[PDB]
Amino acid sequence: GGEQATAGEWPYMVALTARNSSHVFCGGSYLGGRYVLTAAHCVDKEDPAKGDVLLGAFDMNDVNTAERIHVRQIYVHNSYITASMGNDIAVLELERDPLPRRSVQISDSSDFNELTKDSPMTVIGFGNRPATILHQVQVPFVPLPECKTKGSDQDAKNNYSQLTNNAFCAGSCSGDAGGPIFFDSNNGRKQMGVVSWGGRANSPGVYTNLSVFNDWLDDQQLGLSYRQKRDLGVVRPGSYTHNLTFTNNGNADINLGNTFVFVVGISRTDAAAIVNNSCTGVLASGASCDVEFSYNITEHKQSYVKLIIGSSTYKTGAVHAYLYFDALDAAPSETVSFLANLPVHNTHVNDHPWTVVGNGLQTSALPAGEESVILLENLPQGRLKFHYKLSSSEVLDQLFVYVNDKFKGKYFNNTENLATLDMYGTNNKVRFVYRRHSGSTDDQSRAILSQISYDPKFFD
Repeated sequence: GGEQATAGEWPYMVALTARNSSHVFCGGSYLGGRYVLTAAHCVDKEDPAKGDVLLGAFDMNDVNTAERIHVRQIYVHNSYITASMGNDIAVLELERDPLPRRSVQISDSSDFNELTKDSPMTVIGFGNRPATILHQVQVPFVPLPECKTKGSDQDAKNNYSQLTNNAFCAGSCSGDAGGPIFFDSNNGRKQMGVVSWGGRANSPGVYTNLSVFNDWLDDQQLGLSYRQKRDLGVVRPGSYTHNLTFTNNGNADINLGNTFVFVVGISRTDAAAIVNNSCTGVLASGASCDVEFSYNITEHKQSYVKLIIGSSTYKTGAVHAYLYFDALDAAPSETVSFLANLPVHNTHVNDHPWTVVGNGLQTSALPAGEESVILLENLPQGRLKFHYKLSSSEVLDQLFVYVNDKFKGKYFNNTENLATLDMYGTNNKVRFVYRRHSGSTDDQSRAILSQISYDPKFFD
């Protein structure tokens, strides 16, 4: 019961696209001014200039009728880790003012409480994550305690059972990820949620609970403009500086108090400090300031330099900023030679490196509680094939494989077999992480990869 929508019914629909391209990757909504609301999982750590917005998206074969605007910055909730854990919310600051256009009204707690079991709600979208023309479909509200019991296998049941009140559920296509869900509150139409995760039976949609983010949402729209998340990718351990510019694109003063900067982790040798800060006090409409910091990365890990600046003007009390990094050393020549039959851009390793032993790449001797890491950075789409062999008396000594930061395989101690990973996607990263567990008592715990190949086709 998905009906095509009529132009004009939802002028605040937004579609997200790669810059100047006409292919929708996520949905969204217009909050007014220069701001669009979407899901964090749609945009987290992306370069904003890579993206466009189509306001009033309707027909994707006539995108002239929508207004294309470049994105200037992305703001993601400071608690967001993944869609299942919640806080799946983000705001995009557009480069310029849109043509006058109606904006969505955001739900507040009192509106949310009107919701009861089977209250109909409306979802709109093109069905991304399909339809060239916008559809709308009605769905029933499902209370969190019931939603939490959904699923028939570990993966879903675990995802559903871990839900919190930063999210809510409605009974199940049509919406895009990041897209809006509405309820007619008698106080009028309100956007209640954002499509976050989840024709399967008993698998309701999960949506970000916007009634619990009104303060964060208002803060983001005050107009402070800066690059909140920058991913540096792979970095060598060493000493660096970085500069961040803040601009007030709002109409009112924004007060900025004290400042913290630090590398996230437990290392005592990692460090960060302010080297220059012109943003203290009161930043004024149209004005800019800068924060420069030094940072020292010594532990090989995937972390981020965090900056926090307090603000009395902000209801949530502070401004967050991030510089993500994956600290690893370059694979030496022997290893690059070993992998030369792959079309890989770059190979990297941690401090307990995989190195060539005989016909195989093998984990370095590693202490309990540590891991041996190798990263294959920038492979084209296709399949990676390999043989693996793990040997440890400890059952929690295991090999974990990620493709583009998504977990894709686990391999158990004392087992050997051929495996294949599909790398969909234009540009791919494959990370091998052998974890010797905290309690592992086998000092010989190891893994070996051999027969490693790239196949550009996906069968046979």
